[PDB]
Amino acid sequence: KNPQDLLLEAIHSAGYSGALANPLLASESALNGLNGSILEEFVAENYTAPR
Amino acid sequence: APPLDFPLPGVTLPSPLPDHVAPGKTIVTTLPNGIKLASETSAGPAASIGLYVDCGSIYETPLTFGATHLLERMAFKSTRNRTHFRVVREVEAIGGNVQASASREQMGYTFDALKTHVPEMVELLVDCVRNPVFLDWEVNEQLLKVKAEVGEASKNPQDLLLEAIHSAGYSGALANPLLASESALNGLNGSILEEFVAENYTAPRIVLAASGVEHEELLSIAEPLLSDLPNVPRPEEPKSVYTGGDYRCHTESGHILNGQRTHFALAFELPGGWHKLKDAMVLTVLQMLLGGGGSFSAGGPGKGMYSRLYLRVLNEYPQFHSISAFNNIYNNTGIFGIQVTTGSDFVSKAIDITVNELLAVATSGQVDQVQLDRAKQATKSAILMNLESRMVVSEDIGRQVLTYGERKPVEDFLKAVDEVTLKDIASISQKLISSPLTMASYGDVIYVPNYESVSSKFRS
Amino acid sequence: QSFIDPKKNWFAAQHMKAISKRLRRFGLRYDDLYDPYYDLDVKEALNRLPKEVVDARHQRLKRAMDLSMKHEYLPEDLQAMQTPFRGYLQEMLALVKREKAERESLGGLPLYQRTIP
Amino acid sequence: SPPPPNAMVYDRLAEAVKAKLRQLENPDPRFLKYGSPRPTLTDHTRILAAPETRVTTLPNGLRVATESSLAARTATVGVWIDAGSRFETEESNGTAHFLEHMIFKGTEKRNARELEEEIENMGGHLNAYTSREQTTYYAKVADKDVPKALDILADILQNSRFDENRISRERDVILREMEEVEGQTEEVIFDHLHATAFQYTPLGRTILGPAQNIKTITKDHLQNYIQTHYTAPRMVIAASGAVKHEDIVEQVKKLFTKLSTDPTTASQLVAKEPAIFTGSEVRMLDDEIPLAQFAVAFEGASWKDPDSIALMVMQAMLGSWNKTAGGGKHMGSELAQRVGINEVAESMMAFNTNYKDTGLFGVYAVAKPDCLDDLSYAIMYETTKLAYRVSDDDVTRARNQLKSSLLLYIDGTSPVAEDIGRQLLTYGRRIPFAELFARIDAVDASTIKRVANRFIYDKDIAIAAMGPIQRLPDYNWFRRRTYWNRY
Amino acid sequence: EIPATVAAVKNPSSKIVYDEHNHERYPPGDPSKRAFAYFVLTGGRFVYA
Amino acid sequence: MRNQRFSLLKQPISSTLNQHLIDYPTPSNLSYWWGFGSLAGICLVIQIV
Ligand SMILES: [Zn+2]
Repeated sequence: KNPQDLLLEAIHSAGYSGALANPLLASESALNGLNGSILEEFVAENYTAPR
Repeated sequence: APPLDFPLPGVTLPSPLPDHVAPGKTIVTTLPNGIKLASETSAGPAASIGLYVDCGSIYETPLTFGATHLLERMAFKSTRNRTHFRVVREVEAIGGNVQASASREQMGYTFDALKTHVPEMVELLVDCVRNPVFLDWEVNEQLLKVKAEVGEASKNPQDLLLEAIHSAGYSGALANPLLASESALNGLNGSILEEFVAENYTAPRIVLAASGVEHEELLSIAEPLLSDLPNVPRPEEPKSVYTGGDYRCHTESGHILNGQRTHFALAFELPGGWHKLKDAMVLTVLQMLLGGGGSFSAGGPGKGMYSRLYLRVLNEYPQFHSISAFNNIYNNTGIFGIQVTTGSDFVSKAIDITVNELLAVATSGQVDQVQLDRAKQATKSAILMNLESRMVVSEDIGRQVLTYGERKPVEDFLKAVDEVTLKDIASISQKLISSPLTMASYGDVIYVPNYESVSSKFRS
Repeated sequence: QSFIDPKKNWFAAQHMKAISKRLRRFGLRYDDLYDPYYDLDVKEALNRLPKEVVDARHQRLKRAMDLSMKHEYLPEDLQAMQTPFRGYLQEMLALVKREKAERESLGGLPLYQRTIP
Repeated sequence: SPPPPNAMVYDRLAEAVKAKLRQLENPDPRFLKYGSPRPTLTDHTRILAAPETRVTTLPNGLRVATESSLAARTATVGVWIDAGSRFETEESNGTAHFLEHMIFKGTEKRNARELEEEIENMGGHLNAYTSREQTTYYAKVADKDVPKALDILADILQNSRFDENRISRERDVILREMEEVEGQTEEVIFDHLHATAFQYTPLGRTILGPAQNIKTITKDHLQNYIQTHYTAPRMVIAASGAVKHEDIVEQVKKLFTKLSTDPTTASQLVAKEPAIFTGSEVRMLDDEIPLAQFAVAFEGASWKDPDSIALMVMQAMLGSWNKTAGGGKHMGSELAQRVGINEVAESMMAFNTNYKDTGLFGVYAVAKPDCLDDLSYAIMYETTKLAYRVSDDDVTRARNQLKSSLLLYIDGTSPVAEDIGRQLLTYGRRIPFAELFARIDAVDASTIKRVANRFIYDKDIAIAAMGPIQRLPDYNWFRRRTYWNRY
Repeated sequence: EIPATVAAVKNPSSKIVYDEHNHERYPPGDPSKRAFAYFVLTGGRFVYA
Repeated sequence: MRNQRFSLLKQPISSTLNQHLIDYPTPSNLSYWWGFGSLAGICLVIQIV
């Protein structure tokens, strides 16, 4: 129901290869491998004092 | 009554048939309105009657999309003379079987029972096709089952792909979809089906074909019931052109995590399909020559364990799980290709391992003459063993008097497989790759190449 | 038979305008008096009818239950626009009953049964 | 000032329903001349002619049967053996299935690659299947390769070698064949049903065997199985198609010369270890599975029992309904009308299995977990009614359907030859089509009630169930409803 | 280590053992005691009448 | 509901008796000390009659 962020994400995956093609709002299967320990060590690695 | 190892006393036994019963020849009769009755006798106790119509999924303008997948579900139902309760009870009273199917160019309605019940079998088949009323409470309960099967079609990824190598690839009629989507099921009702049939089911497009019935019996029954359909001019046949095309759909969002894997395929084109007779039999030989399979099927000596795509792909690349050729011949155009599943981490070179094999047969010396003789023996027997059934026999008289106006004897099919040489395998497969590459994919689409990365590896 | 036709009989052409007079004041048709709770076959004849025809029946029935709570009638402008005896139900109900007499002479379980209270 | 009957949308949508119904009122009497919804019983004698089946018994005991059709261009020829999973000893329980997969791999004259190439160069096929009492090896060829096809079947049945490099590579084909038939759930229900109905008998074991037996089986065992069981009185050579009887007999008289000579028949092995039915149940509850599957079974008849034909007519009365079927709510069978009208299942099927001494008769169903009470009432109500109240149109329709389904199935050269070979092993003869039709229409409404009182009325049952089955009734509920305390 | 309920759906053995603390079983190959079970339940339904 | 009938004990005229006196779910390990409550309702009917 928002066909200008449907498209703006689709001008981003088709168009890049590596990091900038990672999707922002994710699909149904990657919501099934996520729990409270994935978030817990993603933050302990990426939330550091020089950032 | 005695136990079944001892014969029963008081029963009459018919006198048996000789050891050599002479086969019958197909008799074709054209009525003044344009309908064609075709009959052929047999040596079993059973008959098989079918009715075949020229209409299909290519006669669908944008107001009547999906209106032949629904005519297959509305097939043997209420008519002007019988309710749906009386049709079901009349077929079960004689122990018959009834069936229908729909194609992109052909509709077909069949019946089979014992040979005693031939006048019953004919007048129920003609009434259910010539006089259907379409009542809204019967159409609406069939639409609700088609709507609950378009809810999931994602469990057959070889008709998902085979439909996607047809829309991407054509422009006009042959790109009309067979099994339709959710929005064209909302504009369909009992009056769309009613005038789609009154326009497209005419006397010059109908053929009645029987197997195991004498020709003078089929004219005492079916002639006083079909002779008064009007003679109308046939329409102009719908046109399309073979363009190229790419298609891809990264799969539905729950199918992965060591799950979807990959399904891709390639395709080509070759201008005539059945009115250029000589060229189509070369490609059926080339299908059994290439062959291949899924290879974890455990049959026996048999299908494809000594084909090119078997002992040169899956016998040394274990990451493949399926590779096979496919042909979809129609009436003027045609399609030949190759369907592959592989792994997601083993994908782009599997396009490579695929394409060369299509390049290997384009070469004039890579194929043996001991490989050509195997594919020409395995093709003449597959035609001959399949024609033993009475149902394949009646289906052959139907779909050959809709394409040629006559039935070709099977001696002319075995004569022209003999002639194929090692250079017809090379020339027609060099006229195959002179056309643009149709590609389709499903599953993990991210790791695959793109159109011009592959299409310039052939010619153009 | 011969004692119910109003264009031959005189006492049936006065029984006809007595029910016609009494239906117009509530704005009802004669087929609105058929209850799907009385006869289970009337419930089936209404499911085979188009949605726009059944919706006009539910709105004539609500207008009339409102006039009898208030103890009044339709105003005589609206009473000249009323058509009782214009039917929508009798032909579909005869078809459902004809299909049930065929399923019983030939064997076969009934399609819907009444609950035992 | 009433509105005209085209002015309002609801008034002119109602004149179009009356015009759709006026074309259902004038039937054409020339389209109603031959068909009738009432079942009658008719005579099929004029069309029942067939070629002759010729049986010839060799002096070693081997039987050769043929049905010749000399206008064809193909043929089917094979060997039928009277041996299977029942004749093993639980330390050799997977042997007859392992020997099936290790017989296209041996042969001192032709190795695995040469044998596989001779068949494909001709354009032929070569199949095999095992059961609990019967084994088959057969080939489909063209009519000029019949002497080459019969040359291969005699050499792989007599001169096969089983080497250790081939044995151990088949132990990982079968151990992965087990894993895929653990997820079909119709072969899993019917395999737990046999293990609980025929417990402590040889008929209760499975065909593939336990997984510990498969990694132990060595050539020793494969060779005593092929010298105890594959003997000349227990073997039938059957051919059909473009073959001649006197030319096949002289080929088998010089090709089959070296098979074993033990004088033990199959009947001496069934009689010293018979099969006994037990009423019992198995229930496997999981609740993470979305659909539930179960089967309930009575004991049935053997092969040569005269009541076997009446248990096939009765199976056609219970019937079959599926959710994709075109019959819908209008089927002949009254169990299929109960399931179909109320939507209390996904699919329903009645079965009937015969064996040398026993059998099984019952119903298999698939349904949603909140429908299991009204489905189990309808199944038990209509099976028990066969012992009380049988209509005459029910049996005429179920006799017309069994006559037609047994003959519409014999279509081609390979259905003919498996009809000859399987019937010589179970009846000792091939029953002609006119006697078989004469035994079917000797089953009237009084015959139905007498066989129903012998097999169904007040008898034990066996149940096997799987899935979300907490709402399926228990054994005392089922056992009580095998009789009617009301008549 | 396989779960015990998983290793029982994968092995349909035909040697079933029941619980024999309250009831002992008739050995397999005996007729059913259905006729005896009816005649004990009649001589008490005599009494309630 | 269903579209046609079934067991007559699941009809509205006998639902309150079915779901509370026949099909009512009970713990399977109840002893004979759970029997004195219906015995006291018989003693009350004897005193009234
Ligand atoms: Zn196997």
